[PDB]
Amino acid sequence: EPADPFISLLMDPLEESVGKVVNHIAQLFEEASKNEGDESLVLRSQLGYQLFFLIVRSLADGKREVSKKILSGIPTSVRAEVFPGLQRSVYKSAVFLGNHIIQVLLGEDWDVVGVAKDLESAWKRRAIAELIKKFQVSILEQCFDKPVPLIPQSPLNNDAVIDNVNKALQFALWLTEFYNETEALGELRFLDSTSKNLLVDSFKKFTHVTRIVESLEK
Amino acid sequence: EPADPFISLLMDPLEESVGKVVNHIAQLFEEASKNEGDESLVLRSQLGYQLFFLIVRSLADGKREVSKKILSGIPTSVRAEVFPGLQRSVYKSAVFLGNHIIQVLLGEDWDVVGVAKDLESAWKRRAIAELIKKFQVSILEQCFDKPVPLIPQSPLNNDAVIDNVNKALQFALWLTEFYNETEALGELRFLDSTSKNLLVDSFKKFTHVTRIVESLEK
Repeated sequence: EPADPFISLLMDPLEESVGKVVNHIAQLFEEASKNEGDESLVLRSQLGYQLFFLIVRSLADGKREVSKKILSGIPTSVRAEVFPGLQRSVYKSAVFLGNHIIQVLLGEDWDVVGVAKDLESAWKRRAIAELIKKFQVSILEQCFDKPVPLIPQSPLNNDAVIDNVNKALQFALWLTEFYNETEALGELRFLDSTSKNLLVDSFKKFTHVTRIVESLEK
Repeated sequence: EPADPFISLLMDPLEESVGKVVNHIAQLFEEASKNEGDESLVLRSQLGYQLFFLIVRSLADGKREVSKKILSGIPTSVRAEVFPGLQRSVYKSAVFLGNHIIQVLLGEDWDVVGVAKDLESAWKRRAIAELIKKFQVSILEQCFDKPVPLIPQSPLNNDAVIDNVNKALQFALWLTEFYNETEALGELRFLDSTSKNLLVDSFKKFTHVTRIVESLEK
């Protein structure tokens, strides 16, 4: 049920609604940059995290190409701050990897999309990790002062959804930061249920697979 | 024993040597930015991480004010990328907190230095966390293609030192990201030895203390 602009636009996601929200956040960001310098920048932090909230939202509802459309609707000046440095270059792989892991937890070829080649680079790895991190704390913290469901029309299951997505992004971070060591294995104690079998089933159809199947048995 | 410029400058730290190294990294970064655009930026990633390596080095040898001097010897254009957004504003608190935890693990008033007020802000928290993260993976990854000791004149104990400092920064990250919950407690399984008692002894002299002493007993 609508009443305000932004809150009504924050409901169901499509190219239209999502695009509107993005542009209109980019406005706050824009005139922030046009006037109040560093203070404005401090605002731009939270604003960017709202953008990341939109991205994660696009990841959870199975709308990955929309997550890719997020980057297009953002001014380059804004993009320079929100995705600083190498982050803007590996954004595609971050979105792809995140979407893959998230959808796996919920229940394309990596070399073709260019994810593997990005994982070969340690710096691109770290950038991807930064982005996935941002994805995580974008739904962890209160981007909006008014609580808005990560998935529209699912208010009661909001904390469940958020916890799940968070754990998914956590395992993605594990993948990036540990691209079967003992120390690496100690960081898998976070898992709850169903996840391991989902890894098995997903990587069965898809040498990352090898490394993970090796890690699990240890 | 010296032979090259950079490698010889990468030895013992003082205002002179450290300053030289910083300026000279800032040169590579500079002419990178002056020509090869995005590729240059990709270089600027690793370069910035070398800068962070210098910062961590300044944290480990008990030279915190030098870590603060790092920021001064860096061009603003470079600073915009290396410390993007709110990171440049909370850099002081990141350096301070990191130094505190590191020196505690090895064996000033927080409200006065402004750390507590920064921890009150979730976005400043996240920024600090990003910086500490960068500190961690700056010593985790090979910033220089030639291995250079984190602490000069300590080559054999290099991996020991690195592991220790890494764990310190890890606990700092725990402090930032969990500013006595069950889920929060599960993230304390990383501890090895001596650390808990160091927390006790350090916070005994120093309501963060309260929250930690509460967490430990649970």
